[PDB]
Amino acid sequence: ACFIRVIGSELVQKYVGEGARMVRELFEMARTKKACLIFFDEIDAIGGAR
Amino acid sequence: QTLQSEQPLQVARCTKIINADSEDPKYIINVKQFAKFVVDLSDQVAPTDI
Amino acid sequence: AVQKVVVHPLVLLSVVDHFNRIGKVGNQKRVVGVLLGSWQKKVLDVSNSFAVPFDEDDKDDSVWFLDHDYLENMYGMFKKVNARERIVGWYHTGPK
Amino acid sequence: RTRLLDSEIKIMKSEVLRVTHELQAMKDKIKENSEKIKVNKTLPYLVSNVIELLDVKCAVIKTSTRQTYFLPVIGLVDAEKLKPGDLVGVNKDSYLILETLPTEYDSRVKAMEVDERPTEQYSDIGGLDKQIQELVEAIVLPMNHKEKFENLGIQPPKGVLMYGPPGTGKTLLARACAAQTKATFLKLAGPQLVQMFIGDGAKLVRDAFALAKEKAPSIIFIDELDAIGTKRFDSEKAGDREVQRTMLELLNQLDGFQPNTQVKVIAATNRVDILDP
Amino acid sequence: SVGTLEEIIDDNHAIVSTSVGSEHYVSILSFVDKDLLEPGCSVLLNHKVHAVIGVL
Amino acid sequence: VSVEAVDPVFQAKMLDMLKQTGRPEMVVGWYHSHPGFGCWLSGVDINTQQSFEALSERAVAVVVDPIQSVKGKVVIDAFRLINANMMVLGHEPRQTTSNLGHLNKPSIQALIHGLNRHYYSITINYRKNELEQKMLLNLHKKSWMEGLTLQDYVVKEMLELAK
Amino acid sequence: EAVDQNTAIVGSTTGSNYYVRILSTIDRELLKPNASVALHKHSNALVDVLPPEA
Amino acid sequence: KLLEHKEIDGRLKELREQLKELTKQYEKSENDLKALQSVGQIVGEVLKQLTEEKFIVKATNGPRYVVGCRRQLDKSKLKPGTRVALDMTTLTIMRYLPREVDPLVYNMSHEDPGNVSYSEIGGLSEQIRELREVIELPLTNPELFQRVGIIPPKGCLLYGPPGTGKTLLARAVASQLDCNFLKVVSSSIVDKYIGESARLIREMFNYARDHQPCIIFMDEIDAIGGRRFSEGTSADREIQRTLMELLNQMDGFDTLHRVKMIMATNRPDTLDPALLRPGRLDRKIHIDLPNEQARLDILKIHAGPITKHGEIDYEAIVKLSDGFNGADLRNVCTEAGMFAIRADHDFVVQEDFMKAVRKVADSKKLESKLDYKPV
Ligand SMILES: Nc1ncnc2c1ncn2[C@@H]1O[C@H](COP(=O)(O)OP(=O)(O)OP(O)(O)=S)[C@@H](O)[C@H]1O
Ligand SMILES: Nc1ncnc2c1ncn2[C@@H]1O[C@H](COP(=O)(O)OP(=O)(O)OP(O)(O)=S)[C@@H](O)[C@H]1O
Ligand SMILES: [Zn+2]
Repeated sequence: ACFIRVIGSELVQKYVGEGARMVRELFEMARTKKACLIFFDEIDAIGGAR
Repeated sequence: QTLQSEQPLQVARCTKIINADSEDPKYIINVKQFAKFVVDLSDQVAPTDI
Repeated sequence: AVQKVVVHPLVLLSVVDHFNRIGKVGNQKRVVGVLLGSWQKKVLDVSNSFAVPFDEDDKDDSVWFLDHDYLENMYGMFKKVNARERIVGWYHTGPK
Repeated sequence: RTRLLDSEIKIMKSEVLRVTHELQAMKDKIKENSEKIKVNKTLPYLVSNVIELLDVKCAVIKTSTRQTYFLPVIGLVDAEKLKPGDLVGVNKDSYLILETLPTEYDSRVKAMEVDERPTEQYSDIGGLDKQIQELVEAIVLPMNHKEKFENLGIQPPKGVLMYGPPGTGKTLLARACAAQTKATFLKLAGPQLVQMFIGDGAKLVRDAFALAKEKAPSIIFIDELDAIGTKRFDSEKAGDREVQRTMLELLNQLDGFQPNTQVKVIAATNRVDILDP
Repeated sequence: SVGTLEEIIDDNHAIVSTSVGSEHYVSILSFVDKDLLEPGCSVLLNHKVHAVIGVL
Repeated sequence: VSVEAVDPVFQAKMLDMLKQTGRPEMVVGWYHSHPGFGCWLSGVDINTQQSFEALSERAVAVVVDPIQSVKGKVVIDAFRLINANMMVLGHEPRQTTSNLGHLNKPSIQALIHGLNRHYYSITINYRKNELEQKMLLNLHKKSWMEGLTLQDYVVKEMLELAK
Repeated sequence: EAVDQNTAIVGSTTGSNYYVRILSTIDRELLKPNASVALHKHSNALVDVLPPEA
Repeated sequence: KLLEHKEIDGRLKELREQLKELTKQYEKSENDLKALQSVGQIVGEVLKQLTEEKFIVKATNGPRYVVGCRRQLDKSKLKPGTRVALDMTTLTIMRYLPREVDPLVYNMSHEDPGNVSYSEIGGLSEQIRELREVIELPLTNPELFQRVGIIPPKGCLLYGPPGTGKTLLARAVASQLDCNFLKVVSSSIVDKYIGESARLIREMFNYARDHQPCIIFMDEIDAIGGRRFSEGTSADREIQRTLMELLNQMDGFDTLHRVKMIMATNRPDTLDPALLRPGRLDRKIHIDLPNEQARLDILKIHAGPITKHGEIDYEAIVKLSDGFNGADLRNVCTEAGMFAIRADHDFVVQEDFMKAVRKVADSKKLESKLDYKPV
C-alpha cells in the first residue's frame, strides 16, 4: 500500500489556517492513488481538547 | 544533436483553469501570476479532459 | 464651409509620381486625380490620395473622362485599410 | 388591363429592388463579417474589470495585470450590457472589448458544489422523529409551499442549528435531506474559510453567497461553525483577528441590511457556548 | 539563467519555476545527469528556450 | 501577421487597378514593421522568406520602427537570406567586397549581427529625383520662409524674457 | 550615485536600477546626493536635472 | 383581373421590409465595423505643471512622465491632481477626464434595496427622534445651529445588545432621507494587498467630500477597528494602518462638512480609544432591550398582517416575554405561523403564541452576557 508518514508536529506552522491546507493535500494525495496508508504519530500536538 | 532538435521543441508554460464555456471550449485561464485570459486549445488536445 | 486646409507634402509627391506616369505617354492636357481628405473641423486635412485616368479634347470642353467604378473601388480599398480617410476633392497640375 | 400589366412590370421592378436589397445586404454584410473575421478571430483575449462608464459611451478598463486603459470607443457590445465591474474579453493588440464573460468565481467555490448525491433515505434514520419534523417543516415547506406561508402571511424563517453530543449524527441529516430533496445543495466546512492571507475569507464567503444565490433553491450546509464561531475578546499583546473578520462577513452578508429570501442554512457544531450571541 | 525545480517528468523535460513565478516545461542538456536533480534544487536555465542547462 | 496577410483576391484587385493606373510595374519585395523593439528579423519573416523568393528574385525585406526621430534616422533595414544549401561554398562572396566593405561601416544592430547566420544588410541610397527634388526644396523652403515670404517682415515681451 | 565623470548610477521609477552615462549639458553641481533627473526612452541615459518638485 | 396591384405591392412590401431590416443589420454592422480600428489610451493623473509646455504626470501603473498638450487642451483646466488621458505610443496628453468612481463604492452605493420607514421599528422612540435631531436638522436647517454658534456633531455611535435592530434603524433612515447612503459593511474591504484598503478609504472620503450630502455608514466596526497590539501577527500592522487612515482623514486638518458617520457595533468594549473619543464620534447613542409597552409595540407591529382571530391576549404574550429583542418577538410571530401550519389550522390560534414563547424560552437558555458598555 502507499504508506504515508505524518508527524503530529507537521501541523505546527507559522501562518494561519495552513494546517487546513496540510490536511487538504494529505487527503488529496490519499484519494488519487488507491488503497493507501496514512500514519499519524504523536497526535498530542494536533490538539488535546477544545 | 537531440538538443539541437529540441530547439524546435516548445517552451510550454503551465497554467491553471478557472472554467470552460458552453458548446465551445473558450477556456478562461489565469497563468498563476500574470492576468486572466480567454484562450483556446490547440487542436492536439484531448478536448474533454481540460 | 471650409475654414482652411492642413495639407501634407506626401499627397503632393503622390501627385508627382502620377505626373511621372503621364510624362512618358501621350500627354494631351494634364492630370485629373482624386483628392482624399481628413475633414474634421471646418478646417481640412489630407493624408493621402490617388489618381484616375483622364483625357480631354478641346472642341466644347465637355468631352472629359473619369472611371467612377475604379474610383469607388480604390476608395473602398483605402477606406477599409484606413477608415479615417474619405474623398474631399480633386487636383490638377496645370496652374491655370 | 393596362394598369394591371403596368403593376406586373412594376413587380419585376420591385424584384430588381429586391436584387438591390440582396446586393447591398449580402455584399456589405459579408465584408463586415470579414472585418469581424479580422478582429474577432484573435482568440487570446485579455479579460479585465470595467471601472466606470463615461458619457462625453466611454469605458475605462482595469486589466488583470492590475493596470488601466482608457478608451473612448466601446466596441462590439452594447452599453446596457455593461454594468460597473464586468469581465470583458479584450484583445491584447487592439485593446477593444470583444466578449462578455459569465463568471467571476473561485474554483474553490466551484469545488464546494454538491453533485455526488449520496443515499440516506429516512428509513436509515431511527428515533429522531421530531427533529426530522422540524427540519422538513422548516425547509421543504418554504421550498414547495411558499404560497402556504404567504397566505398565512409572515415569511419563511431564517436558519436551523444543530448541536449537542458529537455522536448523535449531524452529518446524517445533511446526507439524508440532500439525498431526498433536489434543491441546489451546498456544503461548507469551518476551517476551509480562514485563509493564510488577510481578507480571502471575505472573498470566499461573498462569492459563495453569490454562487448559491444565482441557483436560488439554495440549501447551505455549514460544518463546525465553532471553528470560526468564537466568543471574541478584547485583550493586549496577542489576538487572532481574521477569524472574526470571516465570521462578521458571514453574519452581515447573511442577515441585516440587504436581506435575502432564497438562502437556506444548516449548521452543525459539537459544542455551544464558544459562539457569540 | 538560474531557476528552481518543482517536479520531474521522465520525457527529457520537467517543470521549473522562475524568480517571480513563471513555470515552463524545459529540457535538459544531457551530459550532466538528471539523477543530480532533486525537487528543491537550484538549476541552470536558458533564455532562448529556457532549457535546463546544467547542475549548479 | 503571416504570409496569409497576402490576400490573393486583394493582389488581383490592387495590382490590376494599378495596371489601369499609370503603369503595370513589378513588385520588388515586401515590407512590414516592428514597432515594439529594435527592428530585427521575426520568425514570420523567415516563414514567408521562401514564399517571397518563390515569388521574387531578390525578394528583399523591409524592417522599420516608427518611433525614432523627426528628421534624422534612416530606420529602414533590408536583407537577403542566403540558403543553407550553399554551406559548402564560402558565405557572402560579393565579388569585389570593397563597396560591400563601404557598406560594412558601422557593423550595425548587434542582434542582427548575431543573426549574421545567413543574413546581411544591403546598401540603400536616397537617390535624386530631378523631377521632384528641387520642387520639394521649393515646397519646403519657400513655404517655410514666411510662408508667402511677405508676412512677418513676440517682439515687445521677449524684451523682459531675454533680459 | 556618481561613479566619475560621464558615468553614473540612477534608479529610475520603474523600480529597477541602471548603470548609465551622463551628459555634459548637466552642470555637475546639481547631483548633490539626490535630484529628480530626466532620462531617455530607448537608451535610457540621463538627459537633465530637474528643479525641486515631486 | 386587377389583382396585380396586390401582388406587386406584396412582393414590394416583402422586399421593402426585407431591405429595411437587412440594411439595418448591415448598418449596425457598418457602425460596429467603422468603430473597429480605434486604439485605447492610458489613464494617468497630473502631479504638477512644470512649464507652459511641460506637464508632470504619474499614471497608476508605475513610473512618472513629462509630456505636453496637443493643441487645444486648455491648460488652465489641468489642476494638479486631475485624471487625464495619455497616448500609448506618443504618450502625450490627449483629453482631460472626470474623476474615477472605483465601483467598490458602487456595490455599496446603488445596492440599497427598498424598505419601510421608521414607523416599522418602535419601542425606542428616544433614539429615533434623537438621531433625527442630530442628523437631519443640521443638514436641512444649519442656521438653527449657527444662530447658537456651536459646531454640529459629526459622528454617532449606535451600540447595545445584539438584536435590538441597530441595523434596521439606519435602514429606516435609508428609507427616509434616500440621499447618498454609502453603507459600508466594513468586512469586505480588505482583500489581500498592501495599500489597497487605504486607497479605498481615500476614495470614499473624496466621494463623500464631493457629493455634499453623504451619509457614511460602517456596520460591524470591531473587525476593522480593534484596539492595539504588542505587535503580534503581521497583518495586524496593516490593519492598524488601515484604521489610522480613518483616524486621520475623519479629522485631519481639512474638516469634513455634512459627512455624517453612522456607526454600529456588536460589542463596543473592544474599540480603540483612538476611535472612542468625541470629535470623531460625538454622542454615544445606546439602544437596549424593549420594556413592556415597547414589547407590546413591536408585537403589535409584527402581528398586523397575520391571519388570526380576535382572541389575542397580547398582555399574556408580553407578560411571558422577558428581556427580548427586535428579532425575538419576530421569531415569536414566525414560529406562531409555524405552529399554525403544524396540524393545519389555516388561522393562528392563541396557544401557538404560547408554544412559540416557550420555544423562545428554549432558545435563550443558551445565551448570556448581554451588557457591553464601553469605557
Ligand atoms: N438515529 C440514527 N439512526 C441510525 N444510525 C444512526 C443514528 N444516529 C447515528 N447513527 C449512526 O452513527 C453515525 C453518526 O454519524 P456521525 O458521522 O458521527 O455524525 P456526527 O459526526 O456525530 O455529527 P457531529 O460529529 O455531532 S458534527 C452514523 O454513521 C450512523 O450509522
Ligand atoms: N425593536 C425592533 N422592532 C422591530 N423589528 C426589529 C426590532 N429589533 C430588531 N428587529 C428586526 O430584527 C432584525 C435584527 O437586526 P440586527 O441584524 O440584529 O441588527 P444588528 O445590529 O445586526 O444586531 P446584531 O448585533 O448584529 S445580532 C432587524 O433587521 C429587524 O428586522
Ligand atoms: Zn515579425
